[PDB]
Amino acid sequence: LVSTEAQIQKMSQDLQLEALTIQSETQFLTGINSQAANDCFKTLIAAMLSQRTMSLDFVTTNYMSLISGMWLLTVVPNDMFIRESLVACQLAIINTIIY
Amino acid sequence: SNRLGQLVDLTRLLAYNYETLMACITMNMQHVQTLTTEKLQLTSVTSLC
Amino acid sequence: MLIGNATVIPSPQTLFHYYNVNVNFHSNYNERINDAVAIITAANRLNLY
Amino acid sequence: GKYNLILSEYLSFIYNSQSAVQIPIYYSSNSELENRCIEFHSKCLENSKNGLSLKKLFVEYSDVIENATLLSILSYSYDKYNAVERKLVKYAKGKPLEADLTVNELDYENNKITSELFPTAEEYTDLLMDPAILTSLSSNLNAVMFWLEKHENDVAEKLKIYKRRLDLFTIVASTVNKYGVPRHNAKYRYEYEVMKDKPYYLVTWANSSIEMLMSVFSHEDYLIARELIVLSYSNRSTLAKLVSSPMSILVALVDINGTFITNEELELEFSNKYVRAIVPDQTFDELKQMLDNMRKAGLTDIPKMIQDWLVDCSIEKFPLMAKIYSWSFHVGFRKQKMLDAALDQLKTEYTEDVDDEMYREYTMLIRDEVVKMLEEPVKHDDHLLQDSELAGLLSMSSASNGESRQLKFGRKTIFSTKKNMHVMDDMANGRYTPGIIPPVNVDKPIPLGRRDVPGRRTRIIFILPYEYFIAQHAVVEKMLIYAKHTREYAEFYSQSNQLLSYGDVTRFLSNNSMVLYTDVSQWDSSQHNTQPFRKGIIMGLDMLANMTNDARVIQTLNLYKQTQINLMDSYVQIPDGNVIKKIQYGAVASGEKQTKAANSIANLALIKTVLSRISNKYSFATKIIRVDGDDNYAVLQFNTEVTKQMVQDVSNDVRETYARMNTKVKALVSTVGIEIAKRYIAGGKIFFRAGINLLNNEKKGQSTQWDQAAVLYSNYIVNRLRGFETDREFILTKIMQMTSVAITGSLRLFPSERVLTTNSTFKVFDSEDFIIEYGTTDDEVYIQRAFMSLSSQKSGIADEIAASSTFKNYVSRLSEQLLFSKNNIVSRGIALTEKAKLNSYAPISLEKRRAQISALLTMLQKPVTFKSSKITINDILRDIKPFFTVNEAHLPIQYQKFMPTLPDNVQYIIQCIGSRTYQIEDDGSKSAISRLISKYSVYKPSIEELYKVISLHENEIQLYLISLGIPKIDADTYVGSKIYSQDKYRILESYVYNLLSINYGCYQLFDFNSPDLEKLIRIPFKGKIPAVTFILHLYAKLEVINHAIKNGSWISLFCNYPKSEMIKLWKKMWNITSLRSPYTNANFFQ
Amino acid sequence: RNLPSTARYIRPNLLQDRLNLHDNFESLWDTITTSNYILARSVVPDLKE
Repeated sequence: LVSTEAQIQKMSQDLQLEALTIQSETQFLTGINSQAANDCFKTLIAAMLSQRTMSLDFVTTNYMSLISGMWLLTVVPNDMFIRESLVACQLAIINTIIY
Repeated sequence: SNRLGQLVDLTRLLAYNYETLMACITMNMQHVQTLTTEKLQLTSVTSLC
Repeated sequence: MLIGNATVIPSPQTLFHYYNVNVNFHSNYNERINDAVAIITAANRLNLY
Repeated sequence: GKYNLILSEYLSFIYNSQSAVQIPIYYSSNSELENRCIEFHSKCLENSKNGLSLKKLFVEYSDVIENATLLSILSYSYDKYNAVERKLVKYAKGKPLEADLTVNELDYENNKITSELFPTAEEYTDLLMDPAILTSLSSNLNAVMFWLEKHENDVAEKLKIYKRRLDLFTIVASTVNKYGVPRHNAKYRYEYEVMKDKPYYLVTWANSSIEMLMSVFSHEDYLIARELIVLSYSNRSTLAKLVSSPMSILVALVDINGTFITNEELELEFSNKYVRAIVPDQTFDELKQMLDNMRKAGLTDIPKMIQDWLVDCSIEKFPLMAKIYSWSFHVGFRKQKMLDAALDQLKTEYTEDVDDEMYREYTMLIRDEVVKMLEEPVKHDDHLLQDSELAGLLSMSSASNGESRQLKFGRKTIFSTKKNMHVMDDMANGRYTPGIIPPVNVDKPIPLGRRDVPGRRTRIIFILPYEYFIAQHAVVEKMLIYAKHTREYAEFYSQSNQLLSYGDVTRFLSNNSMVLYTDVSQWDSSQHNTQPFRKGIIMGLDMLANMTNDARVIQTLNLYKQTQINLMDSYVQIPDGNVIKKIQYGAVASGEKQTKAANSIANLALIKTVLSRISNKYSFATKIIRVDGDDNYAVLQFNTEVTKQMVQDVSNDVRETYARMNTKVKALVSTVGIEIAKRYIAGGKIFFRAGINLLNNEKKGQSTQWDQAAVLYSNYIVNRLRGFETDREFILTKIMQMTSVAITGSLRLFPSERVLTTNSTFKVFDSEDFIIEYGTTDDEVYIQRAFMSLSSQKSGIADEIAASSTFKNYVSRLSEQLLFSKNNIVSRGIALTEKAKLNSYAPISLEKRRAQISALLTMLQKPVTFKSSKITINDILRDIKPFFTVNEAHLPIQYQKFMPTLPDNVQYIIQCIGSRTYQIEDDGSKSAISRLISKYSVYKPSIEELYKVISLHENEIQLYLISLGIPKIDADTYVGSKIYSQDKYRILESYVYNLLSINYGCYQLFDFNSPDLEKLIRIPFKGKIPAVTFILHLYAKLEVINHAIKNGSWISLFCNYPKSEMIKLWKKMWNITSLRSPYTNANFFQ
Repeated sequence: RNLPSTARYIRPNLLQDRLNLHDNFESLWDTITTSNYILARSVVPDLKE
């Protein structure tokens, strides 16, 4: 995998979330680590094989999570996701990014 | 936008492993909305992508 | 004079808390009304003077 | 006017003899009456010097006895040795106490006999139980016994107190009379020859037990005291750590109904928010195990009080816990050995199984933080970085205590620990070499100091050379400047004089949020403060060096870098008897200019790194992070409502994700509460720790018998505000016995209330607690004018040191390193300024202060002085007072309680006016005259000195500022701008505030900008004389507040002050001659 | 979570005031309105900034 500290560097310094402060919102980056990427890599495959319905759980402030969720919805089907969380993700994407 | 080829690669790899493990199944793999539901933190997806 | 660039939205959990509180008060109110009305009507229909 | 009666009764009780005679001395501001006082004096001395009865004359001169003001009382009584036992035999008919050697882990931490531990005196040491205080056990016993005697006939609740304290003192005195009293020497030390046949830890136990039993007012207090006094006689290493441990959990059990919030350093905005307490189940098992250990040690009643409270977990019965939390720290210090106390820290478990994904991110975040701190000044070429050497060289006085070294200033030898003096020494002998940073290795390991605090572990302190300070100074000051406005640094985020003392937790507490709080005080030997911590800073410095073009700055950066290189390998001198150990310790501790901000950085990065791993299993939004030294807390909010299981799993995940970095922790997660070193919260209410031992200190300072009495009264005030209340009469007895002075073997003097309670450098206490007193009278004015004439004194040691050759060389080098060609016009100013910072060296301060005390005593003896017109504060108040008029008012209750542990009168004030919301300069730092000094230096100059400087011509202001390191062009510009006329008022505001303890004690807790206090203060406006209206409103506020404190009721005021007096006072404004002692302040936040 | 059709739930009685306590029961309405006031204070957000 990519060394995390590199991505932390460029993500942190171009997003510039610290300058975005409300004024206590310590907007440092959150989980980019390893042992989550492969956790997802296992979760997705095992759920599609098992046909185990899986839900989404996010925070709308982290618009990067949603920018990645659109990839998820692109490649992984939609009938795998419970409709409520699917709708929530799509709706956050639209009301925040698209429209 | 600038993770383009890497995400192409990821998608191909994921689909490959999915099909090669599908082949090792014997019971009809049927689709239902179950009672309870695996969680998925999108931060893991951002970590992967 | 002390205000600026600071929006505050009530969290959904505060809303749900306030709504369930009001629901429970209202339900208690109606239920106990029905109790009292039942005993009053019953006393009047059993001639308890 | 009652203190003196207790003095008289104490004297009558202690001496009791026919030969014991008692001799008052008086004074009066009226000439004729003064000559009558002189007469009375004379006749009194004669009669005493002729064995005649004194009680007869007291009637003839009744006028002097009624209207004149007392100073002091003499006492003629011979040795009469061993009277302590001759009193004490009666209070000791109970059974003495038996130790139990199988309680403490070690052998010498048991309360066994000295000869069983130190057969030879050559290996004896009183340092493991040294009280380190200039007050005797016999003093304490006399005071306790006198209290018991005067309260020997009351029949009320007072008697319920007396029986209890009598039983406690019986428990103590039975143990003492079994062997006897140790006798103090002249130095208040205890030699081998008295302790040779007695238990080693009897003295500390005695003092602490006396202090506790003098602080018993209720049944539960009696239980606590009886349960600690009898167990603190044997256990002396595992007691305060025990009872003080469950508290961290109890705060996580109290439901909030009503809250306080913070915005900016003292702002508040309460909330009627209700929040429950979602505590998991396993922490109850933890608490149960803790109480089981508590019972296993031999504690019965105090588990019961902690057990019966859990049925309700109410906050009204909760102050008991807080009371208990303070009863643990009044048992004493665990003054064990340097070695075994270090080995609490010097145990290491370093492993090649931790992540690298974690340490690399950690290092990088430290690197980035360093660069964020230093990017702007390194780039814009700030003066303080270029001339970092000279900056540190001026600010050496604000440094740590280097290792003792033998100096010589001409024809003496000195063993100073002050690093400025080291620099002065090394300049002469060619040894001054700031570019060559010394190593710290096998060839030259580091000494140690021990930072102690009861109920906790002993921390260690580096004692370095004087190059490290000089290197680190400027960069760390710029780092601090960055941290003044950064939210996440709770040791520094303020508006240039305050700290976040009320905490900033309660903003985002809710049913959906939780908070993880964590103690980080053991993380000094840890594997994450070694190599990665240092290398991150080195990397940041490399980046910054490539981010500048000037050379002085790059040199400074390379020196700070090399300092980090050398601290990466660091050995530690630690004795053990005769031989000396030196241990590999490549890690972090205090004793450095860097430790504080850098630990804050590293802990911040650490928590940012860990907190991105819970995200692998939870969705949360980090709302706030705070780090202050020995604790840190992060609040975090969820997409849903909180449960017990999420708390449990979050805590376990935090613990294990710290373990992945090889980092021990007691992870603590909650929803409403925290506990940290300096404060703690339960139910939306801030409490504090009242753990200040009075009769026992940590180490031995340098102040006199006198000043320790002021320190003891200040600590009494603090602990009282905190909750821990001692009987004030005991404190007054200690003050008189500590201000008592021996003029001969049998003559002894005892000052009075009107000497100790008067605003000067000799103030000790107040006649009514929580209230400074001023003077409307002739007499207080008279003695204050008199004492100001005497405060100014000399120190021959300083005079002879400043007249040697090394001092001259140091001044010359300062000059030519700063400016030249005014060798007799400014250079003398800089020498005169260096004199101001030699006084930090303790023997100089002792010479000067003992001289002041001697000058005081040689006018307590003889008659009094008129002092020649020198204006002071009471001169002003004398003139302001006769145009007031009081009337009874009635304010309502509309402000909320959020510090329950206060006395009810202070709370009534808080419950009627507000709590403070701003903070005005106590040090006059924001003044535009001070923002030059805070730009080119750190030096304080006291507001007395600035208040004088502004009163002078526009010429010597320039010399005085240039003498403080400032250049000439900016000083000239300050005089040309005419900002000092714009700055007289700020300086005077701060001066008057410092004089009257408005930012020191109870008055720090009060809102004087209130609308509620103001409507009582009906002073009409005149205009164009700001000083007068300022002081008038201030003095009227103080009147109202003091009337409130002492009587509860409220009053209004009114001053239609005539313009004539406005103008007559306007000129007396900037000619005040007054001064107040540093030792008298009582900061509620320590 | 998806909930089955095996599940059940009870509905509260939220029928409005049958008593008209805002018609000449002012001492009771004072208490009711005070209760709702103080409850509402507990859910208005604090002005964070």
